This record gives sequence, C-alpha cells and structure tokens, in this order.
Amino acid sequence: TLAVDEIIETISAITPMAQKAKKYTPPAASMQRSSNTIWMPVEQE
Amino acid sequence: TANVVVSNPRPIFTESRSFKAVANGKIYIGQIDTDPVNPANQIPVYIENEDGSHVQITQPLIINAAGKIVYNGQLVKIVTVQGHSMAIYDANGSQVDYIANVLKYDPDQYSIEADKKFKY
Amino acid sequence: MQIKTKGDLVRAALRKLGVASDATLTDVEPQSMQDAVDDLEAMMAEWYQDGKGIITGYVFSDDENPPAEGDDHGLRSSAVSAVFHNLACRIAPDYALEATAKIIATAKYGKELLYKQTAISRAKRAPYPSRMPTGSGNSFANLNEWHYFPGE
Amino acid sequence: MQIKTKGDLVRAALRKLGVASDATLTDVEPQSMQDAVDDLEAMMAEWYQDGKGIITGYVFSDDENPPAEGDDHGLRSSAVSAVFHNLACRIAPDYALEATAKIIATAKYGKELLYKQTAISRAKRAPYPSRMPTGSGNSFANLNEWHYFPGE
Amino acid sequence: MQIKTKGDLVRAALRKLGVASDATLTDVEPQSMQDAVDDLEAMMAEWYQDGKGIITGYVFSDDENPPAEGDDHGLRSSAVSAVFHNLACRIAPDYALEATAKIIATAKYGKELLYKQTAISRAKRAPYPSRMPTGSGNSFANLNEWHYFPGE
Repeated sequence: TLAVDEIIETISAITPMAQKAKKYTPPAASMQRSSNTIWMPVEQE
Repeated sequence: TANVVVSNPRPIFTESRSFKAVANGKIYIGQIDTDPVNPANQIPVYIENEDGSHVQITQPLIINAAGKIVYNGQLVKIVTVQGHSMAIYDANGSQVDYIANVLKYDPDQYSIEADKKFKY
Repeated sequence: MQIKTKGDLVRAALRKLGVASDATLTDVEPQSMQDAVDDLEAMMAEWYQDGKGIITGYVFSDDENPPAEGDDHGLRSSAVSAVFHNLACRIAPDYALEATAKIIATAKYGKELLYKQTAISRAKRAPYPSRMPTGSGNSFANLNEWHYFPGE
Repeated sequence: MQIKTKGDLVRAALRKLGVASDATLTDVEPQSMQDAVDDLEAMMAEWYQDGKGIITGYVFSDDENPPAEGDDHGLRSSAVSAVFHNLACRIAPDYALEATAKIIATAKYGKELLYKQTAISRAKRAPYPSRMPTGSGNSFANLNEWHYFPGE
Repeated sequence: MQIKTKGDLVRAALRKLGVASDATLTDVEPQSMQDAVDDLEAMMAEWYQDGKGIITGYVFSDDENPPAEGDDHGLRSSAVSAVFHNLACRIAPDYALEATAKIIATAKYGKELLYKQTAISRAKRAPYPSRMPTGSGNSFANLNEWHYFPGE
C-alpha cells in the first residue's frame, strides 16, 4: 500500500507561439474605467 | 334500463385470520356435512369454459398465489352439480377452513334455463 | 446428516421437546409446523443481524416461494444441533412447556460454538496510528520518505 | 418474512403467550386485537422517543386510513422477533397471564440487539475544545492560520 | 394514536388490570370511569408540580366542563403508555387488587423515560462566580472587555 518516490512523467509541452508573442500591460487604473479596451492608431496613409 | 351489472366473477380465497390469499392451497368439495378429502364423499367438478363446455377435472383444486383457482396455468371457473361441503387446506397442509353446507348458484346462462322452463 | 430441510430442523426440535415424536406416538400437526418454521425464520434473522451477527449460511426464503418447509436450510454440518436446540427452546412456550435444562445448556453451548470462529476472525488488531513514526531501522520505509505510518 | 403487518405482530405475540393461534378452537375478539394493536403502537412510540430512542423503522399509522390494523409495520427482518416478544410480555396482563422466563429472556435479548447498532452509531467522540491549540506540526492548520481548534 | 382521551387512558388502565376488558367479558362501569378519571387528574397534578415536576403536555380540566371524560389529554405519543400504566397501578387497590409485576416494571420504566428529556434539559451548568477574572487572553480580543465575570 506504501508507494515509492518516483513520479512516472508522461507529458511534455512546448510553447513557441505564446513565448514569441509580445505581451502588453496597459495601465490598470485607466483600463478599469475604460472597460478593458484601449485604442492604438494605425500608420497614416 | 338496467339489464347487466358490471362485476367480477373470479372468486378469491384468503386465510381465516389474516388478509392474505391461500397460496398453492387445495380445495376439496364433497357431500354436505361430511369429510371431503375422503374420495368416497367427493362430487364431480367441471370447468365451465367460455362457451359452456363443462369439462371435468380431478378433485383437489389448486389455488394460485392470488387466491384464484387455476388449471394448466390459466384461471378457470369451476361449477358443481349440488350443494357441497368445502375443505380448504394451505400449502403446508394445514386446514385453513372447513364448511359443512355451502351453496351458490351460477349467475350466467339464463337463456338456456328460461328456454327449458318457460312455455312456448 | 439426514437433517437437510427447515422441516427437518422443525421436526427435530419438536421431537426434542416431546411434542411430536415417534418415541411418543404423536404426529406433527401442520399448523404447528408452519408456526415453528416462522419461529425459526425469525430467530435466524435476529441472529444474523443483516451481516453483522452469527454467520451460519442459513438461507432466508423469498416470498415468491409459497411453501417454506421443504427448503434446504443451507447450514453447515455443525450448526444443525445449535440451531434446532435453540429452536426447541424458543418454540416451547407455544405449548405451555419449558425446555429441559439439558436442552437449554445444549442451546447455550451450541450458540457459543457457532460464534467462536467468527469471533476469532473479527478479533483483529488496529493499524498503526498515523502519528506514529516508522523508525529508521525500517530502511525501505524511508528513503521513500515514509517517516510516519499511514494510519486509517 | 411471513409477519408483515401489525396484526401479524399481535397474532405472533398471542401465539407465543398461548392465548390464541391458527390451531386453537377458540379465538380472540377483534376488539381484543384492536386493543393489542393500540398497546403495540403505544409501546413502539415509547421506545422511539421522537427520534431520541430506539430506531427500528416502525411506521406509525395515521388516523385517516381507517384500520390501523392491517398496515405494514416497516420493521426490518431482524427486529420482528424482539418487537413481538416484548409485545407478548406487555399484553400478557390483559389475560390474567404472566409471560414465562424464556419469553422474558428473549425479549431482553431482542431489545438489546435492537439498540446495539444505534448505540455504536451514537458512540461518537466530541470535537477538540475551543482552547486546545492545533500545534505546529499541523500543516493543514498552519495553512489556514488556525492556531487554536474551532469550537463547535 | 388510538388513545386520545382521558376515558381512553382509563379504559386502557382497566384493561391492563383485568377489571373491565373484552379479553374478559366485563364492561366498564360509569362509577369506575368517574373514580379513575379523578385519580388520573390527581396523579397528573402530583407529577406536574405546577411546572417543577414531570412535563408531559397533560391538559388539566376546569369546573366549567361538566364531563371530565371526553376531553383530549394532550399528552404526546410517547407519554400515553407511562400515563396509563401508572394510572392502573394507582387505581388497582380500589378493587382490592395489586397490579402485577409486569405492570409495576412498565410503570417504573415509563416514568423514567418520561423524565429523561427533562433531566437532560435541566442538567445545566451555572455561570462563573462573581469573583473570577476573565483572563488576559480575552481583553485583546474584546478591547472593551471586563476583567471579572458578573456572576449570578
């Protein structure tokens, strides 16, 4: 009934996409009133 | 007008002190005020089929678990020729009841009796 | 063993009581046979407390079987004497009799012997408490970090 | 069980007393049967002190259904013997009678057996007092910042 | 319960005593009913010592109601057996009888069970004395605190 100290590891995950995706943290104080939404301009033509 | 009353014709056989049917019990019908199980005192019995065939069977009538008489696994209606005395025994073999004089007339087949009796 | 049915147990009990035996020229009455069979069923149901009492192997009849007598009781070869002696003691008061002191002593001895093996089997020791170490002498139950006993 | 109603209980008690049974040539009046069933109901209600006494499964009949006689009792297969032995003892004085020693002994044994499992269930230890600490080796308590035991 | 009146209690008492029952062939005489009702009222008033005795729910009559018999007693289901057993014991000597050992034992047991719950309720622990500190481990919890228990 007494087990042993050796966990049979099974899975191995890899995170390429979310590790090369840029992460942004806009100011939370502003975002609370702004309803979790922020606008950024687009290159002018 | 009223001509026929809805009722069931199937008899029920229960115990004497409790409300439970005499299961796999036996019925002996013989002459009045006698000992029915003695084969000398018994009288003929007849299954009255749906078409009134009157087919005779042996004496010890077997009771279902519901109190209804059976024969070959099907409920039957049983008639006699005369007033009889009844001995109802339980499955173990105990005497559930003994009655010296019981008489009940067949309620059906009035047409044939009237045919014979009344005047043309 | 020629005692194999509930009816056989009932007949032995009645003979032991003297109510209905072939050594007294009396025959068993079916009304008393049904009563004694009911008494035996109730007594064994009281003994075998739904799996926590005296284990005998006695088989309890079902209702779809109309006649209780004539069924094998299922007891082992050695429970027969205890069962029918206790039955005689139980059913004596119906006839305003008193089972003799020999029958009472045999019933007591039989009930004790009936429960003896179950008592030995149920006299089991508890596991170690979960707050009690396993020691370091138990090398295997360590180096697996089993420093304390499992418990429960 | 062949005994499935309060009337069966009373009939078994009468049979054990010897006052009446399926074999007797004289029987008791239905008024006597109703009185005995009322006594059984009173004794069962006394045993079951509104949930703080003996638990058996007895189903107390309601006045709306006319015959309290004829209702299923609801007792388990192992309580019937105790219940009707105690009933025989209780209603014996009606018939200028005194239950015999075997009946009294079986009644006492049956009542004890009836209460055994409820007694084991009610042998429950109390929680730790509100002032007893949890210790420092109590990791679960250390998580929840419980230095002292909850007082319940 | 089929016993819901003082007359029903008295009738049960007499039936137990063997004075007036259908187990025998005797009928209840109205003089016996009246005397036994008066005895029941006196015994209940003796028990319930104006609130400082046995609490049962018994409802005491008034002079305005002419027939005392015919009213509900008000007792709970579990008090009826004790009440009528003790009533039978009390009213036995009027007929130069002595209630049998079973009735005496059942009356004792019933009275004990009657007072059991009241005893559990009344087993109360008095508060701390007037000259007892409440401890330094309490004030920090209740910044107001008091240093000493009030008492009473």
